[PDB]
Amino acid sequence: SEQESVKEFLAKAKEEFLKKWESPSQNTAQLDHFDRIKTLGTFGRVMLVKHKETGNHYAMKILDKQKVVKLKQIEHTLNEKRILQAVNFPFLVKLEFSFKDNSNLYMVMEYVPGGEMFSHLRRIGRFSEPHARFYAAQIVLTFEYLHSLDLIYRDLKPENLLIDQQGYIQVTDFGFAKRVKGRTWTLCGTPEYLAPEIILSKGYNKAVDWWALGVLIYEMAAGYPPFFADQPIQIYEKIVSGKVRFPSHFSSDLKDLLRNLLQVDLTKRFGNLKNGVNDIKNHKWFATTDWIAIYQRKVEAPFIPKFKGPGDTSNFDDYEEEEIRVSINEKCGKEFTEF
Amino acid sequence: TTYADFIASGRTGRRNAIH
Ligand SMILES: COC(=O)c1cccc2cnccc12
Repeated sequence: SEQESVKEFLAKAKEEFLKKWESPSQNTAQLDHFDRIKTLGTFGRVMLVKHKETGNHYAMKILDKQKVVKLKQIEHTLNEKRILQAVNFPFLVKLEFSFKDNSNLYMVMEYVPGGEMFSHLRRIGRFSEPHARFYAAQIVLTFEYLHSLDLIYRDLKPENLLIDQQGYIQVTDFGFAKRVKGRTWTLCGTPEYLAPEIILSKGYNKAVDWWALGVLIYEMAAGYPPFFADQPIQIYEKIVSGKVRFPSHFSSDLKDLLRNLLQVDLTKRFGNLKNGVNDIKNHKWFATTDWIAIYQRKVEAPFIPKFKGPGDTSNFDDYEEEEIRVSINEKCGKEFTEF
Repeated sequence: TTYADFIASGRTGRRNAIH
């Protein structure tokens, strides 16, 4: 009868997620199903691979189990795979397969050929406000989805946002994502993007993702982040100071949104008030945003990356290639049993 | 300019996570 509400949409998303969260997929391919092509980025690396049976290209993240244990990232890695195999949203990268062998963990994701937002942003300098707003709207919807599932993302940055062939965003790298009701305490993220309450060891919640969205919007529109220095400790001093300076070319609407996202008092921060995400979606800076049309991916993108065919990596930097060595002895089997 | 100070800084490349 009545059309579906946002609440009903999100309830449907939660039921779909919980089924996969409670019964995760495991061991759905193996290494010799793929041909290794090239390293796309770098406890491991991500490689462009080609699936032998289908000819499909994928991005294969390879994690050295011994390095994960040594870096004390076991539980974070289990979080990453358990969450990524259970989520489903138009702006989240799709995990196609996962498996492990004696030496490594493998997560095989859809190949997003347009390159990192980071690369395009640094090259062009800064995005126009309409361009930044188009990307920001996708992140707003993605966090609405993730947070409704009790997921905190915790590593938003242009390096983790890949541009697809339609010009839309695919969020990658769930290495710090965590399903939590209430607060958590891990000092993790990327220095420029840390909310003050992470730095101050206070305990924190999903409001850190909305702070990070403020950092991302600022960096997209300015071409540099709101708090930068040569060493992280100086970045942290600026973050907790409560002071932000804005480029003169920032619109008044953009500055007002950013003062409310880069709000050091998490109890006054947009996204964390009684109206939740709707304080952000209804803000004047987003007045031209058709949220349904963004979700449906029917808005024309500010640009489409160059594409020379399948397997083309011209939108990615070159990295040193290193052989994938698999030991004859199983490493760290107990630790990664559920992977 | 703030832009010039950023471009001369040591953190204009890909930023590693911390933990
Ligand atoms: C450094 O990480 C990547 O480059 C990457 C990670 C996860 C999924 C992807 C999909 N298509 C291209 C690159 C990726």
